[PDB]
Amino acid sequence: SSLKEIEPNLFADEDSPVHGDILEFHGPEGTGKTEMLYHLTARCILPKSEGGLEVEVLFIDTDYHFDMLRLVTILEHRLSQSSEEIIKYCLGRFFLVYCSSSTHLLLTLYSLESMFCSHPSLCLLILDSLSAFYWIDRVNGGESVNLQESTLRKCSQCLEKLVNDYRLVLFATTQTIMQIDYRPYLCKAWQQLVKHRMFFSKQDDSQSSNQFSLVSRCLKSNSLKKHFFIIGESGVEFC
DNA sequence: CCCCCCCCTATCGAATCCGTCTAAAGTTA
Ligand SMILES: Nc1ncnc2c1ncn2[C@@H]1O[C@H](COP(=O)(O)OP(=O)(O)OP(=O)(O)O)[C@@H](O)[C@H]1O
Ligand SMILES: [Mg+2]
Repeated sequence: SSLKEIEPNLFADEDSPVHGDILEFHGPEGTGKTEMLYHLTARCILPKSEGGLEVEVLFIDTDYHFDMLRLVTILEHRLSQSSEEIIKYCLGRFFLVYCSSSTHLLLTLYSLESMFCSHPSLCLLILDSLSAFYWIDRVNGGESVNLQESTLRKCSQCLEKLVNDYRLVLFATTQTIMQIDYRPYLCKAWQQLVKHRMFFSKQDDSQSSNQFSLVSRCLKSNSLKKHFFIIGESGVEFC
């Protein structure tokens, strides 16, 4: 479970067997966060023979924007030899969970622990749009700051406990609402829990309609990394 | 920190010539 093999391109020099890492994605609409997650799942789900890793992955769906036809098309167009049996065998490992509210999210977080401890093979976790319910619970609590964000703080505590308990690697998805620009609006604790930021940007022109820019910083070094990549029907490819 | 629009005005400035018609009246050995 070394970070050099996971993504040597985005992660320049952070290679070590990870005891736990938190990654989050930030970007406006239609930039490619979901496509990047699809590429990561494709590279993490295939058999070891076809450049895969053969390790478990769990996907929490909150935006309700997960598309399975796109995922199966990406997996079919990624590998070399394609068949129904092998694709079924590969997709027998993907895990998907649905949520509807912050309280329901916390209940699902707590409930997952049974299967989670029953499976030591689980090593990678995916969460998307943890700020989907930001406005709802910000308005429910009124002016009382403590009244709002409280369930989100409890959820962050539970996630941190799990990830530092059973050595997970986590990728998160955020949203751009207000205003290298960045204006945080979540709880302070989860802001501290982050390790790197993946700022997502998109170029307007049709020539660069497939090329996008990524900026990453390290909390302990404040070093900037730039990356250009091209999207495709077969998945995501780099420059 | 959040999300959407407004409106007409005012006159100026002169040029360029053509084309002819109609005859009448005798005088002094
Ligand atoms: N087959 C394809 N070939 C090339 N580009 C594609 C293909 N399918 C989708 N795309 C591109 O992928 C881009 C990313 O779309 P997507 O909805 O996954 O973005 P996202 O930023 O992850 O999502 P969101 O806007 O919901 O935050 C789209 O702008 C689209 O142009
Ligand atoms: Mg998306």
